[PDB]
Amino acid sequence: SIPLGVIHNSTLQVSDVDKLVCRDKLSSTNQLRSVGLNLEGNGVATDVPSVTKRWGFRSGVPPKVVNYEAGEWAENCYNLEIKKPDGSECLPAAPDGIRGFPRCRYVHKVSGTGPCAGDFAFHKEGAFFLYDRLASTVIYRGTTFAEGVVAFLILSTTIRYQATGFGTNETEYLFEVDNLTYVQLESRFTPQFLLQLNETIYASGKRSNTTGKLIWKVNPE
Amino acid sequence: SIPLGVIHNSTLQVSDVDKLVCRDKLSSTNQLRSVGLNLEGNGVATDVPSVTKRWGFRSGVPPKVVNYEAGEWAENCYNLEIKKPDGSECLPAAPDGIRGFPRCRYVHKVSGTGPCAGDFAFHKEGAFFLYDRLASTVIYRGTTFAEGVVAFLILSTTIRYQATGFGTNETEYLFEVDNLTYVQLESRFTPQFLLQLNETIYASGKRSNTTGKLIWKVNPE
Amino acid sequence: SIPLGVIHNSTLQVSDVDKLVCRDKLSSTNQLRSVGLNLEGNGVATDVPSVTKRWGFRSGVPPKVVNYEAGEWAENCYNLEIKKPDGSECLPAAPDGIRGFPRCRYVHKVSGTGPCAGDFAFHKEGAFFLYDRLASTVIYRGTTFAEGVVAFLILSTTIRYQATGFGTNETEYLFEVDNLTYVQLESRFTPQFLLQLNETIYASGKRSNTTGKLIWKVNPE
Amino acid sequence: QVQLVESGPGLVKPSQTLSLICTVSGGSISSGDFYWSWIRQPPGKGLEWIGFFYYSGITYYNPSLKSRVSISRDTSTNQFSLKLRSVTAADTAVYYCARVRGGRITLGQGDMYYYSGMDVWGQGTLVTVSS
Amino acid sequence: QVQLVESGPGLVKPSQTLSLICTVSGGSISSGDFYWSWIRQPPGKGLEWIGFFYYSGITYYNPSLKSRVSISRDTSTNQFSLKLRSVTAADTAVYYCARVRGGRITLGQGDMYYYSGMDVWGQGTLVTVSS
Amino acid sequence: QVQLVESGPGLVKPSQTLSLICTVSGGSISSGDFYWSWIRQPPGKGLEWIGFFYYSGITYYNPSLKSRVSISRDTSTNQFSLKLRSVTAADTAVYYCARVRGGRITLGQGDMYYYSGMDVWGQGTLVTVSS
Amino acid sequence: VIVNAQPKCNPNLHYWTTQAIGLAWIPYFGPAAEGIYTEGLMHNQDGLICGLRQLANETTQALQLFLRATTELRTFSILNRKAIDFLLQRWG
Amino acid sequence: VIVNAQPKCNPNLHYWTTQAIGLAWIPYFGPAAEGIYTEGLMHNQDGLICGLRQLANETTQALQLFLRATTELRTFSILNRKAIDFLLQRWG
Amino acid sequence: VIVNAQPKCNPNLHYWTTQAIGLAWIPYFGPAAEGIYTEGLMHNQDGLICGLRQLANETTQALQLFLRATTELRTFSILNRKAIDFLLQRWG
Amino acid sequence: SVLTQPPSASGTPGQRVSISCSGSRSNIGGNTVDWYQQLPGTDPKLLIYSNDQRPSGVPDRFSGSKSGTSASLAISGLQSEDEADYYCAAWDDSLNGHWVFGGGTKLTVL
Amino acid sequence: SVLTQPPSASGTPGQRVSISCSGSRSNIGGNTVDWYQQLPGTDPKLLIYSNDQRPSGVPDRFSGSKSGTSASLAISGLQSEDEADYYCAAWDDSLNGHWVFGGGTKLTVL
Amino acid sequence: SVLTQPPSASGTPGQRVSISCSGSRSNIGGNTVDWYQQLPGTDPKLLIYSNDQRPSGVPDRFSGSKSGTSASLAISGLQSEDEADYYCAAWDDSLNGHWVFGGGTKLTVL
Ligand SMILES: *[C@@H]1O[C@H](CO)[C@@H](O[C@@H]2O[C@H](CO)[C@@H](O[C@@H]3O[C@H](CO[C@H]4O[C@H](CO)[C@@H](O)[C@H](O)[C@@H]4O)[C@@H](O)[C@H](O[C@H]4O[C@H](CO)[C@@H](O)[C@H](O)[C@@H]4O)[C@@H]3O)[C@H](O)[C@H]2NC(C)=O)[C@H](O)[C@H]1NC(C)=O
Ligand SMILES: *[C@@H]1O[C@H](CO)[C@@H](O[C@@H]2O[C@H](CO)[C@@H](O[C@@H]3O[C@H](CO[C@H]4O[C@H](CO)[C@@H](O)[C@H](O)[C@@H]4O)[C@@H](O)[C@H](O[C@H]4O[C@H](CO)[C@@H](O)[C@H](O)[C@@H]4O)[C@@H]3O)[C@H](O)[C@H]2NC(C)=O)[C@H](O)[C@H]1NC(C)=O
Ligand SMILES: *[C@@H]1O[C@H](CO)[C@@H](O[C@@H]2O[C@H](CO)[C@@H](O[C@@H]3O[C@H](CO[C@H]4O[C@H](CO)[C@@H](O)[C@H](O)[C@@H]4O)[C@@H](O)[C@H](O[C@H]4O[C@H](CO)[C@@H](O)[C@H](O)[C@@H]4O)[C@@H]3O)[C@H](O)[C@H]2NC(C)=O)[C@H](O)[C@H]1NC(C)=O
Ligand SMILES: *[C@@H]1O[C@H](CO)[C@@H](O)[C@H](O)[C@H]1NC(C)=O
Ligand SMILES: *[C@@H]1O[C@H](CO)[C@@H](O)[C@H](O)[C@H]1NC(C)=O
Ligand SMILES: *[C@@H]1O[C@H](CO)[C@@H](O)[C@H](O)[C@H]1NC(C)=O
Ligand SMILES: *[C@@H]1O[C@H](CO)[C@@H](O)[C@H](O)[C@H]1NC(C)=O
Ligand SMILES: *[C@@H]1O[C@H](CO)[C@@H](O)[C@H](O)[C@H]1NC(C)=O
Ligand SMILES: *[C@@H]1O[C@H](CO)[C@@H](O)[C@H](O)[C@H]1NC(C)=O
Ligand SMILES: *[C@@H]1O[C@H](CO)[C@@H](O)[C@H](O)[C@H]1NC(C)=O
Ligand SMILES: *[C@@H]1O[C@H](CO)[C@@H](O)[C@H](O)[C@H]1NC(C)=O
Ligand SMILES: *[C@@H]1O[C@H](CO)[C@@H](O)[C@H](O)[C@H]1NC(C)=O
Repeated sequence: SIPLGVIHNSTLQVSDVDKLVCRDKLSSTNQLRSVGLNLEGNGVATDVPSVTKRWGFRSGVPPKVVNYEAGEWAENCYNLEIKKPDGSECLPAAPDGIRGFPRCRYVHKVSGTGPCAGDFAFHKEGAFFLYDRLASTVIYRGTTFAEGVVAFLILSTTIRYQATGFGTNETEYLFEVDNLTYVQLESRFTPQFLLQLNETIYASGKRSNTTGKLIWKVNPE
Repeated sequence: SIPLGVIHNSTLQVSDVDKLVCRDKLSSTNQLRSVGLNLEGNGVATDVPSVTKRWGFRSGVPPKVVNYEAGEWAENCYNLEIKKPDGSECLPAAPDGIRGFPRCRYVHKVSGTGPCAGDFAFHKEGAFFLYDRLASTVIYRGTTFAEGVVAFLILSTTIRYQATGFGTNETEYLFEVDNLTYVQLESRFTPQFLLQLNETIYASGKRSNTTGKLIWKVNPE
Repeated sequence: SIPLGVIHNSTLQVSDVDKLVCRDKLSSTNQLRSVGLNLEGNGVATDVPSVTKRWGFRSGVPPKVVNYEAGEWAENCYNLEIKKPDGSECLPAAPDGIRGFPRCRYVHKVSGTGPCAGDFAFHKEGAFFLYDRLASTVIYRGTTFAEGVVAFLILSTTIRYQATGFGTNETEYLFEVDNLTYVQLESRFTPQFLLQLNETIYASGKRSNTTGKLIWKVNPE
Repeated sequence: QVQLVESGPGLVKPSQTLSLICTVSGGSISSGDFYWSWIRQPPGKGLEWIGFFYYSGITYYNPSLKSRVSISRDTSTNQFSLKLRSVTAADTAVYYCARVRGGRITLGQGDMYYYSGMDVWGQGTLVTVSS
Repeated sequence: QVQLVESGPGLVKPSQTLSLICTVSGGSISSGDFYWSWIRQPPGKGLEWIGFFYYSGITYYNPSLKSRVSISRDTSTNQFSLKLRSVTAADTAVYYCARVRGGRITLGQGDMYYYSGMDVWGQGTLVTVSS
Repeated sequence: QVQLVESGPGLVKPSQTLSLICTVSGGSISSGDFYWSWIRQPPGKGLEWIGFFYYSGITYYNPSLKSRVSISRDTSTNQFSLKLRSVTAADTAVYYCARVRGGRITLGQGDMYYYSGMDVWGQGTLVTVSS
Repeated sequence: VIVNAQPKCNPNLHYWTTQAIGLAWIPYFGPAAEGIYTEGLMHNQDGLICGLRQLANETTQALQLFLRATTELRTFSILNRKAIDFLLQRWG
Repeated sequence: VIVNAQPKCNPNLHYWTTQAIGLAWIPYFGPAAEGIYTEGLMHNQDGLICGLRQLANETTQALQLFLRATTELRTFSILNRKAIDFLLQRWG
Repeated sequence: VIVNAQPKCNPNLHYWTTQAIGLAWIPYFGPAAEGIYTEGLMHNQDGLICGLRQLANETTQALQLFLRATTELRTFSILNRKAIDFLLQRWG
Repeated sequence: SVLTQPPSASGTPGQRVSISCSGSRSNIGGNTVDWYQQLPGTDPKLLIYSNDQRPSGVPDRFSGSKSGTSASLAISGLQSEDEADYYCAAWDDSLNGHWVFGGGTKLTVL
Repeated sequence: SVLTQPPSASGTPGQRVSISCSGSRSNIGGNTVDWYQQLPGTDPKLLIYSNDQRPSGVPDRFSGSKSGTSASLAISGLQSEDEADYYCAAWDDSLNGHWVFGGGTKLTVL
Repeated sequence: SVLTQPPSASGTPGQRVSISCSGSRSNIGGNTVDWYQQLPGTDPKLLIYSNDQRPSGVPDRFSGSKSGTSASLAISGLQSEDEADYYCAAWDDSLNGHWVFGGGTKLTVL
């Protein structure tokens, strides 16, 4: 029941299964491909709170994976280490055969807690979590993955964030500059804008002068 | 060397491999099936002592599995938790990819002990243990499975029992009514008949009046 | 891109992929084979120090396996239990699906230590480690394997050795006769010659007469 | 809790009927959900069961005594007794009254049985059979 | 370490301007990277903030007092003061001078703010407003 | 257990042959499966081996002494001795008799060797070479 | 043809199988695995049900030997192999 | 044909893929896995890139249901199945 | 053709392989895995044995690179892929 | 005295000891087997019931089993207070509910 | 006294107790919330800052949280020395940097 | 004195110390290396044999190794009783069975 596209002399055509197309030639399996695409390629928002809201927990639904031959580079790729409020892990560490997504400019790594009632976090729109070369229906712990889809055809830094309320609607995130230095995370800040905030604070030297961490408001101006 | 059957205009025919049958058409792989069948469908007895006697232990023989697309509902499906006489487990817990058989009216769950000299319990007639959708050459611990066979073609309650001598010829089983209430298990009692014994005892209230469990004989009449 | 050979009326021919050979007939998949070959079949030396030097450690390179239908018997097959200098294991125990190579006259089992900087020992010439029926890019601990290659076509004792410097260029090995009896291992000694040394010492009874082990020089004569 | 206390003549003559009575108190063996029995232990011997009686009127007897033993009770006195006709020298024994655990007895529709067995002993009365 | 010590008349008359001064020592609230403030606690009440002043000249005031309160300092004496015009009976309170943690204040290019908050209190001076 | 005890003149004259004898008891170095040796330690120096003898007649000598040293034994007395011809001032040393661990020696068909080495020392006899 | 020459045979079948659009197609909102099965009943029309039983009885022996000889612990390739042989025998 | 009828589409692609002779071909001497990828850029000539996005959007639904119905945790068989059906439809 | 152009070659082969009816076909009664192998010997008739050695020597390089580029840890698909390509090249 | 029991059993204090019992399918292989402990000079007490259950007051050293038409009592470290006449018993079905005791075993503590 | 606080709180020594705080998005849902402990007769001390950080000198029994426009102080086993007026506070953005305290909660140790 | 040894070695009590040895393939790289400990005023005792085996009576602090034509003695926490002249030795094959000792190392306990 899975659709396939083909490359014609004109454009990308639907590979039909009811009509046998006698102009479609396949001399070898080396003409077959599986390509990974990111959701950001269709305009989907990448800011952390706008991303985690699209993920959530379920149980009784076992995970499945498929592979890739090739795919898109991610501008924004994610890596989670989320614990339950009691300190236990939300997600199991990724299993053998899983390695992180191969190419990305910015990785958004989030350390934090929140309710995790299921076995796994599943994508709410049905998108796949993309690992090195495998797509998965679930998020695995500690592994870098892109958010996306797969098509079948016939022919770098990391930003750390802290989090609370990971599994809730009312949540909060911080951008990390230093161990005791945080700023409130806001959706108007792109990875570059956030790094500019890191340059400003780090360079001025006006960092926490107490034993605990302090959080900066960043003025909306 | 595996036989296959085909559906003809007449009946189920043998798919030959020496004669190329030019009237047998296969336009897609969606015409191919793997179907699970139960042994009870051929009149094989399902009463617990008449079932466990057909299973037994071996080592040096690794397990194998195959899958199903579809299959028969079981009237009688089994789930074992058998320990060795020293309290250790007879069988490993079922591995990833194994889930219990999907549909059954009565599950016969047995808690008990007996000799388990091998690595696994194998079927003595060569029948397969049927899990959710996988057939296996061995019984896995804690998982519900049906006893049966596979054909290839081209186109709910649980009763608990206690046991001793699980791996021996001279064995004994009990039907559980309550924690301290047991009756001797006898082959003339179908799941419904056994439940009628539970209704009689449970309702009369004449249950063990001591600290330990008592076992009822059930009069042969 | 993998070459295949075919059996012709003449000799073993190259199966071409650019020229469609219309004289090459394949009526069934039962004409396809995967055969394992040993490196000793091409004159590669089998004496332990001349073998271990061909193996070495790397990381960041995940292991892969393929199978066999058939293969060559090994005259010389190996089994390693090498620990790091600190007592930890160099290699993980072989995973499920791995069993030892099925047929061999002499197994060379080595117990010892040395540097093991990688995750796995890989073959330096790219040869595969051959297990029961699977070829692997890596050596697994405690499992007997042959050293060799695979071709695709269309149609017993154990000698124990001790070791030091396993992962170094400057290494030393001993042939074991008894718990306190060792002789220096030398490349001029074939398995039979080494066993003759065991017969001589064992029979004369002139074995270590102290609490520790003693090592015999074997005179070069 | 429930006492079962034997009483009888001590000395019984050969050929007469021996009659031993158990007095029960602290519960009611004669009318509650109990079996009770008589058991004897000849000196130097093991335990020989004589017979059972279930309060509603169900009895069982030792095959060697099926033609000789009768067990009955009076629910108005909570007493029960054992009668053995033609008592002989071989019957010298300590006779005991005994309780079968009560509330441990299932009697059903037909194809049902109990899960009962013995717990409480009386004290034992020695019966000597002699001239 | 840094002391902030309140001083004033104690008794202030209704309608005049109340003027309280804080003397600072052990550091320099008036010229280092600090905010400082005045807070008052009327007897039986909670803590009501009066106003903030950042050493470079940045101020904030309680809305109820925006038309009534002025905070200023002299970096040459390391003293600062609170002026409340038209003092009334409702203003009887213990007035405190207070320090906002220093070195905890980020002022940036525009779209930046601080991470500051309060730690050190002065002793408190009771101001009675009466005839 | 086995004693190896040195005896000799103490004072030996330059140019004569030095002859030291070891008396053995508690076992038999001279006839059992042993090597034995002579070793010397000049005052202030390390250990210099002189020569070996295997009871059956196998000898080895220090290259500097191959032309000067002879080791032999009498299995009838369980004694052995060291002879060094042309003794000189440079030969002043404590001379020791010593045992090579016995039962540690494999002599085979040709291409075989032993696994032996030293354990038991005698006491040492100082030999002074002088006029 | 395939004949179930044994003392007993159940003349019917009660089926389960894993053989619309909406959020149900998203694992997050869809049902747990016990709920992804469909079912139905069939009669032994033309002896097809009993013949199937014998097919499975013949298959068991071939299959146990087949599995014994392989390295694959989890083999789902049998139907694909049959499809390949089907075409090779005519177009090899 | 395949049409990406949604508000946004990236008109380009920056690719990575796993698609000479020497010691580099020996795992012992060759590179770690992060280094076995090749890359390049492509433009949305003839609307091909956006059409691919829609194909992946249609595929997602069919695929999630497909995977839901199977037993194979790691399924790499889809392209092989397509090759088999391709020939069977013409030469069945 | 395939030529083993190297200093040594063993001109023979001693084979093992996993290539009757009874209880032996039931895992419960049948032999342990070390006993499921058959064997035999063959001579280098027509140079076939040495040619096979070279084939394996050429294969090793192609295979190591192939495996490097995939995601499948346990790949038993090579012969099936070849069967598919065999037919596609003539009937694509 | 239908169920065969050894006439005696023995062991030292702390020794693991056991007493066998043997009948037929009408009794042991029929119903469950209970055991009683008769200390010298007194009546027997229920020691074991339903093959392996302990009556309140019976210590953990007492255990037992049933298999086929055989049964057994065991003491996991014999005490001096265990010198006793031990008996096995069950309902005898062939006699329509006859109560059967075994011969009785004299256990001696050494 | 903008941020709502209960007028009081209580518990026995060793009891886990807490004090709530409630405002709006201009304050609690804006900035972080600090807490102060005012022992009777003296000035308040910073007790908690940045929602859950302890000032040096503040014991481990003191903790807290922030969610939405609500906040909370908690004591993991109340001590008699904790009888105090507790206050929550944050910067109020709608008033352009107004410092806001809550009403103050009187915690009584029983 | 063919095998090179340092003239001395030292450390404090409890210090881990070692003594090196260096020869050729005819001796160290030939045969195994034994070590002896000569306490002041007496004969040397076998301390280590077959590279790392201890003679009965030798404590666990003594260990050693052999690699190539080099060898080493080590003491895993030096004792005052270990002040001694240490020697390495092996059979020298080039001289047809010549016994070779090293120079001797004076180990000083500080
Ligand atoms: C395949 O391609 C289609 C078509 O392009 C994509 O369709 C999107 O599907 C999602 C999920 O169903 C839709 O999301 C919904 O948005 C509603 C609000 O819409 C407005 O606001 C959003 C921004 O917040 C704008 O993007 C949008 O244009 C509107 O202005 C929400 O109210 C919905 O919430 C409810 O459903 C979700 C389901 O996950 C629940 O979690 C919520 O609790 C709640 O019940 C929902 O978020 C989206 O609007 C659709 N876009 C378009 C253009 O049609 C598929 O997502 C794509 N699939 C894959 C895998 O790539
Ligand atoms: C495929 O289809 C065939 C044909 O229908 C089935 O054949 C059965 O195979 C089993 C196993 O070999 C046979 O079982 C044997 O029964 C003997 C007694 O036979 C009588 O009593 C039984 C009931 O107990 C009746 O069902 C039967 O009709 C007779 O009246 C036993 O003595 C045998 O015991 C010996 O072999 C077993 C082997 O497992 C050992 O474990 C024992 O220790 C002992 O050595 C055995 O139990 C059965 O009789 C055959 N039936 C028929 C009709 O021929 C296949 O079983 C079926 N396979 C699968 C996987 O479905
Ligand atoms: C497929 O078939 C080919 C052709 O038969 C085989 O080719 C061999 O490949 C190995 C590895 O590259 C070569 O080994 C090299 O030998 C050099 C010395 O050569 C002389 O001495 C050896 C014995 O030591 C003799 O066998 C040889 O004939 C010469 O007389 C060494 O100096 C090389 O060392 C360097 O490279 C290795 C690479 O692993 C590093 O580890 C070292 O540190 C160092 O940098 C190396 O050992 C061998 O000479 C080639 N033989 C022939 C006949 O050409 C393939 O091995 C074979 N592949 C498989 C998988 O079967
Ligand atoms: C969603 O928000 C409401 C408040 O509007 C809250 O009561 C509810 O618990 C929240 N749900 C989750 C999962 O956070
Ligand atoms: C902030 O800038 C410094 C510049 O030296 C850099 O080292 C640090 O990693 C940057 N921090 C973050 C979170 O990017
Ligand atoms: C089978 O029964 C006999 C008694 O007839 C018994 O000796 C044997 O041990 C039993 N075997 C098993 C496995 O129980
Ligand atoms: C016995 O009947 C009761 C009726 O309430 C039921 O709850 C119980 O589960 C039944 N027991 C068994 C073993 O079926
Ligand atoms: C190789 O030998 C040299 C000496 O020639 C040595 O320094 C080096 O450490 C050795 N390398 C390894 C891995 O043993
Ligand atoms: C040495 O020979 C004996 C002969 O009895 C044999 O038992 C032993 O296994 C042999 N040792 C080795 C290492 O082969
Ligand atoms: C169980 O024993 C109690 C006394 O403890 C008694 O009241 C109750 O009736 C007994 N149960 C039965 C079924 O006789
Ligand atoms: C932090 O405190 C120290 C005194 O301990 C002071 O010297 C330093 O200037 C303060 N940092 C800032 C940024 O004011
Ligand atoms: C080993 O030592 C013992 C004395 O403890 C001796 O009797 C035996 O002969 C020695 N072995 C050899 C081979 O000399």
